[PDB]
Amino acid sequence: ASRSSARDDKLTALLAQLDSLTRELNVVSQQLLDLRQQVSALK
Amino acid sequence: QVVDDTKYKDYQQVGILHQHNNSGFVGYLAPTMREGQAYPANFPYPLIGK
Repeated sequence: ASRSSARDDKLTALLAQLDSLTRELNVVSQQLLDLRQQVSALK
Repeated sequence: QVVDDTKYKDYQQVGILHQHNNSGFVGYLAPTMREGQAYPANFPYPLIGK
């Protein structure tokens, strides 16, 4: 009877991960700007 | 014009319960009477002025 539900499970799996796999990036854009302020602008 | 997600160094984000601005003479979050003291604000980040 089940014929279409298998594709939706990997759809949600690579949406929750696709994002998480984006929180990793979300907090690197600020992480790299934090390290350069210091040395790039002083003295 | 509101603060973006990526730019500022020390600043990151302000919530709803984490507010500081006319939250001494105003209630909790219900229309309840006074429950707090006078303190400087945090949520509305300014660019207008000095």
